[PDB]
Amino acid sequence: TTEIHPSCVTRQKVIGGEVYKGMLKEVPVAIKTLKAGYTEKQRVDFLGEAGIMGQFSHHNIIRLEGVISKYKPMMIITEYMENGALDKFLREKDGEFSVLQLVGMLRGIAAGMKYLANMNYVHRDLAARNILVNSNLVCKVSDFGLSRVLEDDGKIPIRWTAPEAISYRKFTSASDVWSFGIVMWEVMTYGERPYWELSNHEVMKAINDGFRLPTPMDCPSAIYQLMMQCWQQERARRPKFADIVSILDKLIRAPDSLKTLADF
Ligand SMILES: CNc1ncc2cc(-c3ccccc3Cl)c(=O)n(CCCCN)c2n1
Repeated sequence: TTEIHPSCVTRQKVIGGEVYKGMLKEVPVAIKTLKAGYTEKQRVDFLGEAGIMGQFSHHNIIRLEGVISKYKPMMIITEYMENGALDKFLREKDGEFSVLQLVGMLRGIAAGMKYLANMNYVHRDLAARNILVNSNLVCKVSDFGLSRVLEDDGKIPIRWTAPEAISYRKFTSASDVWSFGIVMWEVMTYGERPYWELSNHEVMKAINDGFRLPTPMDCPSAIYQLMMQCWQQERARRPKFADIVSILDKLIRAPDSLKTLADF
């Protein structure tokens, strides 16, 4: 990773230690800090996130500019994503995009996830809140935090998580595909919360009994079919990210295919 001198960085506004929007000398950056008195585990986890991010070079994965590790407070410096987190963005822009735009967002996310999977990285916490959006509507996977625990067992939420990951702690790229299907539903609904007010136990019971999320309004049939396949109980029946990228690319290149809507 690039070691950046603190004099080349100015923090301007808190946007999330803390996360700041700032400038790198100028280019806008996001800046995550670690506070004094951090433990050995905290340090390994913090610098670990940067270490992971530094091993990746892909359009749909947040870019690391560098780290401040020689000086305190320590910092991770990334590209700045002008539209922020995808979940909040969708909810504040409800109805404002074309179906083609929404599908193109999903293709980007899927391409990033295919790259992570092929680089032997299991995300475990894929959700729209962990995707960032730039001023070209490019969606990039973020959140490579090392220390994550499943809710009731950062907390990884049950209702984005595959059955096998919940039931026996088996997290793989196939569990990330399940999560991706939930992200598909988040995007096509402009940030609706999956399963609404069902409790975690009600969601798990529903899933195990064969229920799945219903079609979004105005959702292309092909898109609903794809998210449904991501939620197969049997991992081997789920598409790989390779398959998802291939299918989304075909739909985008023949965009009339998206005019055929699933019954709402
Ligand atoms: C608002 N635009 C914006 N742009 C870029 C980033 C980058 C980071 C980040 C991520 C990992 C390591 C280090 C960093 Cl700095 C970050 O935490 N936020 C805050 C929101 C994240 C929500 N999920 C970002 N926000």
